[PDB]
Amino acid sequence: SIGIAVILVGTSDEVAIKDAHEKDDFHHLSVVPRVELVAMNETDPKSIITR
Amino acid sequence: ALSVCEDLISSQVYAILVSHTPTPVSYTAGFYRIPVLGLTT
Amino acid sequence: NITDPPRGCVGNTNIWKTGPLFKRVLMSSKYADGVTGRVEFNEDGDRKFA
Ligand SMILES: *[C@@H]1O[C@H](CO)[C@@H](O)[C@H](O)[C@H]1NC(C)=O
Ligand SMILES: *[C@@H]1O[C@H](CO)[C@@H](O)[C@H](O)[C@H]1NC(C)=O
Repeated sequence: SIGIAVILVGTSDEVAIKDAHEKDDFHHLSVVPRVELVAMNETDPKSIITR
Repeated sequence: ALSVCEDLISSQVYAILVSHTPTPVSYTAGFYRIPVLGLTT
Repeated sequence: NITDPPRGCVGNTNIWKTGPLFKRVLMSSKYADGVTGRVEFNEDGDRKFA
């Protein structure tokens, strides 16, 4: 369950990233991915680091 | 950098002083383009 | 034609228009009497004739 944190900002289709996110499931992987979904507004480096 | 924003930048700061890579400080100042002079580096 | 840098980090993307000018002043800056004596700067603004 390897974690990966996906992050977007602004107008974007989250359910599409979810779509392709579930679309790919392959035993070719020797480990299962742990899919995560995240979004944010501001570009300020500090708060970016924070989240 | 966290304490630079919260503690420092929030104070409407013209300059900062640094000693000891301390480089992150400059990263912050630079995203703010704010001149800062330390000592020891 | 002077301004002030932003207070809060959040939501502020605009660099302070005068910062570079302030820098150049720091470049031209020559202090005759310091505690350590005279202080100088190079092309990169670094202590010279130390
Ligand atoms: C992002 O911005 C929208 C509107 O611009 C706002 O409703 C939302 O609360 C913001 N996100 C956070 C985490 O505050
Ligand atoms: C910004 O500063 C310049 C330099 O002194 C001066 O022309 C004026 O204060 C401002 N610029 C304009 C076009 O008004």
